[PDB]
Amino acid sequence: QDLKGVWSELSKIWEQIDQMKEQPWVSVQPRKLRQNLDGLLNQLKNFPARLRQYASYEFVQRLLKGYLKINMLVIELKSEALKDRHWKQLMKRLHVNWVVSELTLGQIWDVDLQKNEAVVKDVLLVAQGEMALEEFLKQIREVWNTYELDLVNYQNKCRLIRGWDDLFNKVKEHINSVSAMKLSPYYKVFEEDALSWEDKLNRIMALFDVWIDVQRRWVYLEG
Amino acid sequence: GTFNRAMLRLVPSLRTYAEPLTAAMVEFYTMSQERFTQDTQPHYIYSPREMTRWVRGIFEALRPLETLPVEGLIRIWAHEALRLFQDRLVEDEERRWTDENIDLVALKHFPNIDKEKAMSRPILYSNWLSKDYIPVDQEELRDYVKARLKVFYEEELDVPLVLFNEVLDHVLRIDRIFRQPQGHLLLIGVSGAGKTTLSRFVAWMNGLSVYQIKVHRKYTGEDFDEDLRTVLRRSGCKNEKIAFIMDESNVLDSGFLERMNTLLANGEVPGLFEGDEYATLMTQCKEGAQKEGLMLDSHEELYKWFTSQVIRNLHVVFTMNPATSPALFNRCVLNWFGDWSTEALYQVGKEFTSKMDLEKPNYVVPDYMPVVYDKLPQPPSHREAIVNSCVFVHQTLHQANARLAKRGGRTMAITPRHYLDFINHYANLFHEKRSELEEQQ
Amino acid sequence: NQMSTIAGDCLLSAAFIAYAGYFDQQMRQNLFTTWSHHLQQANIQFRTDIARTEYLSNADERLRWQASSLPADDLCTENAIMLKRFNRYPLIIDPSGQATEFIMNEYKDRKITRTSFLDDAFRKNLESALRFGNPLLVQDVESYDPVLNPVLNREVRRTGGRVLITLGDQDIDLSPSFVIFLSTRDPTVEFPPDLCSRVTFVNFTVTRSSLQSQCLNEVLKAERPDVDEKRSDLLKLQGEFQLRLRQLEKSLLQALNEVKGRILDDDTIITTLENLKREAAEVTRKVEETDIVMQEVETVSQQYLPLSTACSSIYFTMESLKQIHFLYQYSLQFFLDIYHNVLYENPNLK
Amino acid sequence: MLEDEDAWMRTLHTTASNWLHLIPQTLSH
Ligand SMILES: Nc1ncnc2c1ncn2[C@@H]1O[C@H](COP(=O)(O)OP(=O)(O)NP(=O)(O)O)[C@@H](O)[C@H]1O
Ligand SMILES: [Mg+2]
Repeated sequence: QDLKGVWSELSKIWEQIDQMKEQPWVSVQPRKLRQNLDGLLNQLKNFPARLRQYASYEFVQRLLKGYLKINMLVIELKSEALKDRHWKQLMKRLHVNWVVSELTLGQIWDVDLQKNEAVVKDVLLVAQGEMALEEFLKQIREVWNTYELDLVNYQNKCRLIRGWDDLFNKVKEHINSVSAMKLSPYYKVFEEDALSWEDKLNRIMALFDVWIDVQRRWVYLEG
Repeated sequence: GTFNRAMLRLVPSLRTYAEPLTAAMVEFYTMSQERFTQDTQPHYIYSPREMTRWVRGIFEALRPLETLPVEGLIRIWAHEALRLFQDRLVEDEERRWTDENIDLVALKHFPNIDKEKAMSRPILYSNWLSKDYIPVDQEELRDYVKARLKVFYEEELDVPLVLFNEVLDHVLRIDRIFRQPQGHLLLIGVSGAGKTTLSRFVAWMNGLSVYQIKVHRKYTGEDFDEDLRTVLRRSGCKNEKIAFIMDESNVLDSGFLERMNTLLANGEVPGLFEGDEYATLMTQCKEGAQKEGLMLDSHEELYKWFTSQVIRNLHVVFTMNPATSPALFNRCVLNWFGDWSTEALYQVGKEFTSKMDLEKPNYVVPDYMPVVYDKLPQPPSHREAIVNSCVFVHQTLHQANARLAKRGGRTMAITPRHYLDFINHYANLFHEKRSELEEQQ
Repeated sequence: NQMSTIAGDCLLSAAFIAYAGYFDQQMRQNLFTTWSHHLQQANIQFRTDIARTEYLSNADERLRWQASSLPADDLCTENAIMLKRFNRYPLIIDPSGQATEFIMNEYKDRKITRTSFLDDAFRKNLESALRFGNPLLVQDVESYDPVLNPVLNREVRRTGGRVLITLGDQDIDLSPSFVIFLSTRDPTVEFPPDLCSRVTFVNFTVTRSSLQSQCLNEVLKAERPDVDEKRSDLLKLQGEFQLRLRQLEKSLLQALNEVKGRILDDDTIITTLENLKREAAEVTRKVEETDIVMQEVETVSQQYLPLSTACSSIYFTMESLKQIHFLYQYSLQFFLDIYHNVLYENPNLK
Repeated sequence: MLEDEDAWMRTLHTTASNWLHLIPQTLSH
């Protein structure tokens, strides 16, 4: 009858839900996920009003609405900031025994993201701050691995160093920024690396602090 | 008249209307140029460039359509007149004058025409809900743009947006600009109105790639030239639509603006690509022409094709507050962002205070209620009264600043950002106090 | 009843936070009175006596502020409330610098950094604040650098998995723990409507009415200590007395949890209940006598109002004296020293 | 003005109007 038909439709809806859930977390695309979630909602609306009055249909419809509600958190979770350590923080706080390689969208959907919005948001703010730190360290490594001393010929006698102001500005800026990193609330994992860079930066500064001096004197003295 | 004959060559049914239409155009243009002068507002500049933009708009609206009646041609004439003349106007009486005279000029030069069919109060055009740039009703546009705002909440910015009448009108104006040949826009208006937000929203909505200049401490003209090289290389060679958005944070340097004017006017910057850069530009232009299906070989023809692609692909969106040369005003289509009206404030309040309870079943409607929103439902509910009070609070800040200015004191501007801040504070405080009392209970 | 009242209370409080803050004390009071009159005209229920400072703060935060260098004035407490519940980064307009020192003390545990717009190293420090998530107090905002517009407007672009903000030519990774406090020491400064939209103004400037209120409060504290205590009781009755009452209620519930034999070992536990009842009666009495005490304190305040107006006029004459000669530089603290000499260590009053 | 800020506008308006009245409008070359 009508109940048997709505039971059959319900099973078909759950088939689409389960096929959606079996998608591995690595290949989950949040935009296409939203597109498909909407399409599933449209299918529900297509059902006749008499079949829409059933409690199970309403439960599925509000569940799928919840999936689209936490879809935002799905884009926010499927980010490059989350790494493995922040996924380990969710792992620990969500008291769920997930496998990262075997992680699928279904496991995250079963966990109430709407109820645990605060947990996810907190982890994501930590991820944002620490990724800011990590990308600043990446900028330091890039600039100080590709930076070359500018040499200009000096009266066909030696190639002296030009660009002292630019080099000193860069060194001072990076030293100040590493010192500020040392005051960051997220300066826990990037401690050692920062320390090492600080040391290198200091040495650089120190070296050039004498180098220019020597150069200047030598120039004057040869004149 | 020559331009209109060339344009109406597509639809033979409107050929006999080439001579009258032009006259109407000319008359209205002259009227506006007499009525609105630069002494009132510095951007009230009119030139034959506006008439060319008028002809181009009618041409773009008539090109894909196989046939039109005379009423349709008059309707698109009025639409382009509104988009080119009424949009720049600051005060309400000027807009009313322009709207009334458009009808007078149309009928005067187009007698025996069904005014109702050729002229409805919400003249509206968009191809978002169809395949051609056909007239479209207000309601389905509102629904479609609300759906697209819901989409735009997830992708890109997450802060909510309210689609009231002014926002939707400006969205349609920016869309029209983004679908015009060398259509460059100048959003001039008060701070916090939503110029950047709506420009970026429409650019995302139409698929344009937003590119913004990043000026710095002693920004060099060579850096601006390199940025232009990249932008034009993407627009012309790569056939990529770009919304070149510029704000007063970098518009204030007129040295870059006067070089921007060449691209705004002609669609190219001669001397930008030279030597090796010109050779690579020609190579990539040849590759793009072959990809599109043109075997153009000569460098001059390749540069002409590149200029055409930049014309049809690159759109510049300037954003400023009410210095700027009148040439820049005349090169860009002018749009005005006024401070949010009472209806806009009421709509923003109702949308942003919808999650609140704000519902007292025993609320009593006070006789002679102080009303600031004229179209507020009578009798009001508790939520309607709350939003009315919010609008009144914003209006009282405006009146207080006016009184302080009259007395001679120093005053600060109350932008719509203040209203958004007030509504957000109301939401936070209401939820916080309710939560505190519920846990106490 | 407080359910019935919260809608109007929160509307008024949010309007006060978002809109007031640049205006002086009388102008804020005029705005609040206009809003209250409108809400009353529309039958929107709200408490007739909205104590904004006690509605938007608790005793703990106020005591912590007083531990910092926040002067104990109504204007300063309201300004601190705005500096707490702000959605837009505030612009402080103190002419003296007490508010800046208050901000430094409040965010000392968060490693707040003080910078100036005149400093050439400003932008760099700002970048660090944007990237590493540290509070930053930028002074000399009268020379505001428009490069801060994206930061104040929170215009962020979420490319990749990194959230960016365009500062100068460089895209800085914005950190969740970033907050910036703009500041200036010039009371007579005009800002573009752009900056006015991107910041919320918090004015600490001492005007005629602010100093008049300060002097009236100090007269009441010095010469009518009973009326000052009663007025403080009115301010505390807006939630502080009920807060301590419900804290004692929680303590009584905790003591009533451990009830096994020891409830009737002496059967004299009722004492604690009596204590609560006593204080309940006390606060109930303070609720019942509220109108009478309001009338009493208003009459006593009208008694000393002319002296307060005289003090305000005297101080502003002193301040304006600098136009006669360049040596006539008299600070507000100098007038306050004169005024405390007149009040407390006055041998004529003995 | 700075001693007492609140009357000054009306007085200044009257004074400037009187000054405009006394001062001749134009001087011939
Ligand atoms: N229709 C709207 N509904 C809700 N919020 C809006 C709307 N339009 C703009 N805003 C908000 O306005 C804020 C900032 O204003 P913005 O869009 O930057 O205006 P602007 O005209 O670019 N200001 P300025 O650059 O200072 O002249 C954002 O937080 C937007 O969310
Ligand atoms: Mg902007």
